[PDB]
Amino acid sequence: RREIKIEGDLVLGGLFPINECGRINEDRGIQRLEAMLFAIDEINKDDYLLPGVKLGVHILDTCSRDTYALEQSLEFVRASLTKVDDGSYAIQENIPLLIAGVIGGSYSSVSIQVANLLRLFQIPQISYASTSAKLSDKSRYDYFARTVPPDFYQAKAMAEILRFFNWTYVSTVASEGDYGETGIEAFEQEARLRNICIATAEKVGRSNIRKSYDSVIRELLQKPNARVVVLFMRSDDSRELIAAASRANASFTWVASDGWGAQESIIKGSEHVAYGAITLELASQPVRQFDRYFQSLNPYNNHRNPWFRDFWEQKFQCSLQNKRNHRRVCDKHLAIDSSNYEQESKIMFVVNAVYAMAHALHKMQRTLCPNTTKLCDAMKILDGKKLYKDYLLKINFTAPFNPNKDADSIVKFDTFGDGMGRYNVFNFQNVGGKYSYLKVGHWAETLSLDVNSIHWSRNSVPTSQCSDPCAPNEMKNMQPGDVCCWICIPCEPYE
Amino acid sequence: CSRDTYALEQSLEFVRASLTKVDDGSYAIQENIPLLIAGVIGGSYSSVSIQVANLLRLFQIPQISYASTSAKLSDKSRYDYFARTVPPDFY
Ligand SMILES: *[C@@H]1O[C@H](CO)[C@@H](O[C@@H]2O[C@H](CO)[C@@H](O)[C@H](O)[C@H]2NC(C)=O)[C@H](O)[C@H]1NC(C)=O
Repeated sequence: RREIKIEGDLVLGGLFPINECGRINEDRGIQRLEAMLFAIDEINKDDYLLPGVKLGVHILDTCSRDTYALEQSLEFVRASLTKVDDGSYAIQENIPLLIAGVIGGSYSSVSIQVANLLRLFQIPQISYASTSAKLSDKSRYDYFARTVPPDFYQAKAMAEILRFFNWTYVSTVASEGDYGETGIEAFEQEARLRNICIATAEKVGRSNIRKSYDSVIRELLQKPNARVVVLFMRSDDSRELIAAASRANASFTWVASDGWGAQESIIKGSEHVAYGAITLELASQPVRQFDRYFQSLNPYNNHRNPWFRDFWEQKFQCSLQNKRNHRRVCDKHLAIDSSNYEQESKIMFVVNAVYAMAHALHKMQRTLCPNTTKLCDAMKILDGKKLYKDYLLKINFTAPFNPNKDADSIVKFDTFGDGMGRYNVFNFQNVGGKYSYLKVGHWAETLSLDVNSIHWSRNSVPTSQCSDPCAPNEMKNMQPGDVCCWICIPCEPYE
Repeated sequence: CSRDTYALEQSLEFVRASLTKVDDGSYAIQENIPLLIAGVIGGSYSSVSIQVANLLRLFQIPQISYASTSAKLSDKSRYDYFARTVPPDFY
């Protein structure tokens, strides 16, 4: 098992989808991990926020799998269990560092398992990308918080997106799991609220053979009238479904979600099959300081990561001197600046999370041990319950880069420990052949799309809507075998 | 102690064996090695049974109550590995 363990006065837990158990995640995982460690270094180098407290880290692979993430969550937990616990001469083995607070994120299912295992140890947990509405509940997940808004706000944004184009008749597909099911249920409720019908609902499983996805594709083609499919999937399932839909001679205008996000590697090599896609993302503002820090990184100056070598040899497809015969050997001048490095949108969220935790600790330090800037007897024992309930949940500090224009500088949690609901909408339009996303609008509660800048798939507004609003006042509506939508029959003038 | 927190600590005492094997002394590290529990009989007060069931769910260790009649434990979602020879409370 590969880990990161940097010791200090206090240590934060690190949960990321570094691997996909499979292959290394290139954007979601490693950029977020580097950002977290960068913020940790900034904390351990500054002088106004925990100056005398050196903040360490313990970061572990999740593989986007419940059982595996649970095993490294148990690795986090071992520290509190070993406290009550001998040896003939000296028994060290591994010394599990006492985690002050776990910055645990990635998908919703992993975060829910981590919250379940950490609630029993009253260890605070801050997420950065998990957005399931289930985690808003405090009955089972009281000690869970996150700087991202819950799922049902995103579902409401999706329903508004649908009703802006009058897409009354749409299909939808979600990933079989807690996140996909919960979010798609919320979005379907919003759709029935806005009188926006649905065609089909399909589930593919968090991990499945390439038999479910093509069946879902055939189901989506079983209703040609519905040119719009609402996709609410996790990132890996989105990748698999896009690959499957490209396998068949098919295309659509995919209404995507946060799991799709502004991700490029998900659609890698498959621009056409998802060209008119509409994707929502939790709006943010990237950090230039992290940009320069991350670009300054090299495998020679980065021994802090067990994966950075494999990350480099995957992203650039060139092997180091380890083998030198698989594909190629990296030149000595390889870099990141001009290369295809678009830092993930959800980086600053990650960073904010850590700082929130840091500030909480700072406030707790200013309360438990205000006489000195030390981890004295009052503070050397972590009061996770009190830390979470009195410092974490109530944290009101300006954004780390309020010098940059940010009306939403205040990181203010709701009563349930969630962030502001403020989203960006993207379409995968063409710019230069190797085209990418760019912002087509923003949303707080009222849409701000721009139809002109959409540049749709079939060079035209998708008319995924079914026949017409039947207007029974002049022609009544009937559903012979078409339960979804209606067909009009001109009512008699004498009836 | 008919308490959630104290029974939770002894539940940890149950649990602080699984993480031991996966975890190197100078000569030996063995004072009182806890044993992995094939199955836990834990019951009486409902809150205690719920907390112990939450802890055991993460370890697929079956837990059988003997008196906790709470219908909340009837929920097999978060109390999957739970069982009880006592009927639920709605009766
Ligand atoms: C969605 O449907 C509504 C009405 O059902 C459209 O609203 C009208 O559209 C006509 C042209 O089709 C305009 O002349 C009117 O100004 C609109 N009136 C009202 C009260 O809305 C709406 O345009 C449709 N949205 C899109 C993108 O086509």
